[PDB]
Amino acid sequence: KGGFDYDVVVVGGGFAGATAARECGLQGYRTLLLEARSRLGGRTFTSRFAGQEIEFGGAWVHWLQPHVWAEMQRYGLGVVEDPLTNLDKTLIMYNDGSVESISPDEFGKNIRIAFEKLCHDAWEVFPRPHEPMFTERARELDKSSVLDRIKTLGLSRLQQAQINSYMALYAGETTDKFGLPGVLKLFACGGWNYDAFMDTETHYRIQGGTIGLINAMLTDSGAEVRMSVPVTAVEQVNGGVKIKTDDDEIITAGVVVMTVPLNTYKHIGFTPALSKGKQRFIKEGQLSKGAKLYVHVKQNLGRVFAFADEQQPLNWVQTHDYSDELGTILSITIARKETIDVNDRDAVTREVQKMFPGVEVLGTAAYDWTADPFSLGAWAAYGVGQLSRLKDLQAAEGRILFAGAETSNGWHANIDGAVESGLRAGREVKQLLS
Ligand SMILES: Cc1cc2nc3c(=O)[nH]c(=O)nc-3n(C[C@H](O)[C@H](O)[C@H](O)COP(=O)(O)OP(=O)(O)OC[C@H]3O[C@@H](n4cnc5c(N)ncnc54)[C@H](O)[C@@H]3O)c2cc1C
Repeated sequence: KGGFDYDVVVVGGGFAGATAARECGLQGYRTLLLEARSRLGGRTFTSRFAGQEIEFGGAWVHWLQPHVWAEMQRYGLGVVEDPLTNLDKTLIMYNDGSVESISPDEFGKNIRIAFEKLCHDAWEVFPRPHEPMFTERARELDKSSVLDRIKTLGLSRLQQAQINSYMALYAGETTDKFGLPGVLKLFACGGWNYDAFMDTETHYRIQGGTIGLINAMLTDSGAEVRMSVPVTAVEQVNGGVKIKTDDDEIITAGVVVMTVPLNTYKHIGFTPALSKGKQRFIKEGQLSKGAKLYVHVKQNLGRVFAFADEQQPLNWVQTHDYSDELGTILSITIARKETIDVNDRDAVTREVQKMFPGVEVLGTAAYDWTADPFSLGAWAAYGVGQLSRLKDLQAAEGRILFAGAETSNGWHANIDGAVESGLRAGREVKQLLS
């Protein structure tokens, strides 16, 4: 349109990027997508362990999540139900390492009590969860951490350990740092209702894996897709942009959509400088230091669930599969990488054995999202005061647009939020290229 190599370049092949490329490709724009890694998905990654398909990152979807569910209808993708109902064993590991077996009914009842107390005012604070700063109350609450509220709730020891564990997981961090409104807003997105919100958590996966939806969008898009091309700089010039790759290739474009994780912006030079509000976000970054671990054990433990509080590593434990022949594959999410050397098998083994004494570890598979230069962190987790400034992160900068789950209004800790932001970006591109 103005002599550039491309109409639009999308940086990042996660869901935010795939969605944006799809929106732009179908408009008939000459569209390029650049991905730093040699694989697609970003903070979703479909892989294999002990002869079965697994998800190392984002995995779970629901019909109460509007953007991803519509995409699933478009591409004809069904759901797979993970065995999260009628549990056999439910455990809590407290800060000091002691393990308590709770009866599954009681376990469920207690986390319910604690969660409903934590999110008691979600309807008044977030009557419009897709406009987070609609009410003044949402703004004033952003002066508080989740821990500040937790301390006022009068929870039992069990209740407090369960909820702190849950929030540690959501934060990818200790709960003193974790912003209170973010959590409320999410609960609000799931119809301000415990049962509804829980059904969205870790229940339904995408049939064919996350990679299937990514491929379906990129295949639909007609965009050129380049793998193993990290972007190192963006300069605004001649009514478009010059994009520099790590090999010192220069690609010109009318517009660029940045979809990279917030914590990775420091790897990219911008000319001119981004706005001060945006520089603040980039220097703070996003909290989460999460990692993902699968352990195969010989013993058949059936359907298990465990919380560990934030001072212990194995914070969220769930059964991926079980049988007498298989044994059990445990799906474990770790809130803070620092709490466990996830690539040291002797350490992982001892930790698993602390949780389940007398278990025999047949194999492990891990993904350390904090060591990966193209994530440098896990899922989006807002610190105190970040949510109320979110517009700084979203705002167009001349011909640079921004997307990614961090920048979404709704389900910011989810695939759905990435999709949302990609739809926004597609629209902002059209407006610029119109
Ligand atoms: C361990 C883990 C588990 C999760 N589980 C769930 C879940 O169960 N359900 C759920 O809904 N959500 C989950 N999430 C979050 C969910 O994955 C995100 O909300 C969403 O998928 C992120 O999409 P994105 O496109 O914004 O980011 P990303 O997926 O991170 O995409 C960013 C892309 O940019 C690329 N990139 C980075 N730097 C450059 C560069 N310089 N040049 C080019 N490309 C670059 C990256 O390689 C990556 O492909 C999870 C996240 C993690 C980390």
